[PDB]
Amino acid sequence: TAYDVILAPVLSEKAYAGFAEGKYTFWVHPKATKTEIKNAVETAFKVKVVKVNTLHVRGKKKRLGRYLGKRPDRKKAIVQVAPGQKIEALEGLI
Amino acid sequence: MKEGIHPKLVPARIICGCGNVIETYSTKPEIYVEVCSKCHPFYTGQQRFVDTEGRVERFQRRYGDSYRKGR
Amino acid sequence: MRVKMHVKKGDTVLVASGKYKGRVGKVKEVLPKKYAVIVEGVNIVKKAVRVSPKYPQGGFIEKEAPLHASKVRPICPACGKPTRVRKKFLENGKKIRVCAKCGGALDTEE
Amino acid sequence: MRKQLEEARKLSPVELEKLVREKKRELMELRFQASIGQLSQNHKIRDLKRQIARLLTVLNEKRRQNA
RNA sequence: GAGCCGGUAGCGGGCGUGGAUCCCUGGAUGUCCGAAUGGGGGAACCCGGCCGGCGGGAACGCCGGUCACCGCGCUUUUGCGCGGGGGGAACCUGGGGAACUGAAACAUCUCAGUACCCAGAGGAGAGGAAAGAGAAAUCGACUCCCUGAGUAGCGGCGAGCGAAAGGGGACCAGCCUAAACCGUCCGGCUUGUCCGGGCGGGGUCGUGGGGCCCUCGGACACCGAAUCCCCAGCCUAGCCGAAGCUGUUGGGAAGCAGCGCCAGAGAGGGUGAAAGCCCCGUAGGCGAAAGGUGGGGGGAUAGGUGAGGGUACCCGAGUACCCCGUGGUUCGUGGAGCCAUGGGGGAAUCUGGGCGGACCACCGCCUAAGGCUAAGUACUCCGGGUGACCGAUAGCGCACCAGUACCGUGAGGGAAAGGUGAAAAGAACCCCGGGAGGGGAGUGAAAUAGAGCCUGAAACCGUGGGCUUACAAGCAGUCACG
RNA sequence: UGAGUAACGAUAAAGAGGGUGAGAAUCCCUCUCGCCGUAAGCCCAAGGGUUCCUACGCAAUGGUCGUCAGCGUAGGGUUAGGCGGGACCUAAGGUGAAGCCGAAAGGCGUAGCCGAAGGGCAGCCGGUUAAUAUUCCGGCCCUUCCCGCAGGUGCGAUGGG
Repeated sequence: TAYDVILAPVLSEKAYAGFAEGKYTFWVHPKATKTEIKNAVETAFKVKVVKVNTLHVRGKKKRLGRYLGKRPDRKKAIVQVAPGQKIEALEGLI
Repeated sequence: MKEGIHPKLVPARIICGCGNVIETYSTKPEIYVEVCSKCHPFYTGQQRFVDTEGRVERFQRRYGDSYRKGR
Repeated sequence: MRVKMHVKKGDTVLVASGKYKGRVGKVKEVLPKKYAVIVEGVNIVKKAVRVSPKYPQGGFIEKEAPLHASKVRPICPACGKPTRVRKKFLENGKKIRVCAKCGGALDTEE
Repeated sequence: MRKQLEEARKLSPVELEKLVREKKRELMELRFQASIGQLSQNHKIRDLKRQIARLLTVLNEKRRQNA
């Protein structure tokens, strides 16, 4: 209920450059909305976010020996940090 | 029911066999019709303590506004 | 052939077998019966994978399809389950009783 | 465990929320170890999902049975 | 009752008799779309007003709650309070309503008030206490089953269509109102005493009330949901449930054999092949709950009901009745009723009026223009039992990730496809090969039961064997013979 | 069966050397050759929706071949105050208080509301990725909004122009 938690981190070859300069990449709840990505980030971590970018994306093709379905609708979200400071766990991990 | 009356309520069906007769004088009538037909009423009205209408129908208008003038 | 069965894991003689010899039930299954009972190894033959120590052919896989490994071995040999009462204040205990009346209770034994 | 239900009964409102909101952040933990810890963590995501549902439930009850 | 984390196994981790999962009722959240309804819209998306809530203030974004329209009484000022709103396999009622065909053509006719369209209600619907039936001074709400009777009958009297009473039979109740009389109550108009609105009685169930005056009277009849209360039945979670073992051939028995036992329980299904006594919360029989349903029972509340006379009279429905125009009933203008009505004229209060008699005299039967109603019967979406019913090109279009694939702008059409074995023990390991694929090796009672895998048929295709064939005739063949 | 016959989807034609691989006229490099060139080139829209891309793979599908592929398995992939579209507008048509209708369902219609490749409103050049750009990065460049501060105004509806 109306919780702060709506996200889950991306592991693109892209994303790691963003970590090289603090442009992070969370998957999010596919109905988040810029500003809420902001406050969800500030609250769930503590930084001053500047710019949030969002990015719908979706699977298709996927088969199961005989039958045919699709990977669930999905919503990527770039985000940044202003000083260049903070969130480090994410870049240290990988 | 928008071609009914209001003090009463009226909209009937019909067939209309035409054709001859000459029964009680000679042979017997011709007939030849299966044609369904409308057969219907009317509109008009008056005034409240100022401001009205009515719609109603014919005989039940002589009766009609009799009644409603009778308030 | 539903929630309904028999054995806890217990001690069990077989009948329809080609073995008939018996000892304790080690695993059972509800919906399938099959309940393996430390008897009748076979093979599968395991590949050559490192999950295996590398050498092939396992010696042991187990399913006694019958729900006819005749139940329970009290002092009397084979016997069917019956019922219970309660005796002891607030109980259940649908104990083995036919001929011999061993519990199957988890006290000193199973 | 029924413990959980004890203290869940015991708190009255927004206290219970600072609780549950924390425990959700512990979900953010476990979801970010999607990459690695995974193991003993399995029970963590599942137990946490569950019992957070519990605290929400009892919160729903107190919200009802008060006003 | 103690194993579990659905179909589904594997990676993996964990939780259980200090009652897990599963099951049953309830409670909770319940995204968005849909009657959709805060407004828009190309359904699943958009855009907001309003009080509130967090985040960096506001901005901007969320989080919660409210905002549709109509009729209903309302508060005739406050939309406050009610209700509708839609959706259903079949059944029903009403509003509409057809042709092919049938008549050996074809309109009258029939197919046919059918199919179908739409409105409406429900678990049933309508129907329903007589202005009847019709011949007996008889019947007595209605519906449903039988028979009446394929008769009475209607018809280009051609096709064909086709009752009703009457008798058995099921289930079996009747009620509430306008009678304007008064009271009284408001409220009107206008004043007094006419009207509008309530309450009593009366507000008739069989033909009667009111007013008047005398005798009444001082309870069993219980709801047409009365109202409640349990046995209240089901929802599943129901539960016990009786009785046998050895040998024996075989991969296996529960066969065969030696005995022996239960039976208010020898129905059936399962387990390597053929069990009453192994299993089968399975029959026999019994046994079940705090919660969600109502008859049979019982009370009760019991709303409510209930004379005898006399007297002039006062009052039951405003449109009946006649006429032209049609429909129903067996009726198609027929001597034609009757009920229903679209116009047109327009009445009376039981010394009244409708009906059998087209009409009239007589004789009866009834008492209209307000309304409501259990049961008997019809149908299956959902359930359970039964098959001289299929048993996979049969059965439903579908025995299994079909109203899907797929075809179609679209409404719509609409398929294939089941079965390895007792258990996988679905094949390690070697050899050849790019791997596929095979040969051994293996498990199996059998792999010629090995993965489109039981049985495996014909067409068809091939390999080897036997006779036969290059100067020939004829689809086929057949008889004679060498 | 016709039949291993017709056909292989334009008469813009290729040839070689090297590599990859078990196998390559077909795939990848190299050098020759030829056709298009106002199109067979580069963009935007409608449309299709996942390939695109990368690493794997070659049973099937590519009317042949394939060690390749716009095919299979898995993995990664599109970022906007100013680009378009909705929080702005209206045309036709639609829908719709009022109202009129209609055996029923529904028909029509004012005001109003919806409706666009028309109106209007604020960016252009460069860089970088295996795969996105005027969005990410740099460079300059502007808009509407909220709050504070100043100076000033009779401000003021979207009603008349």
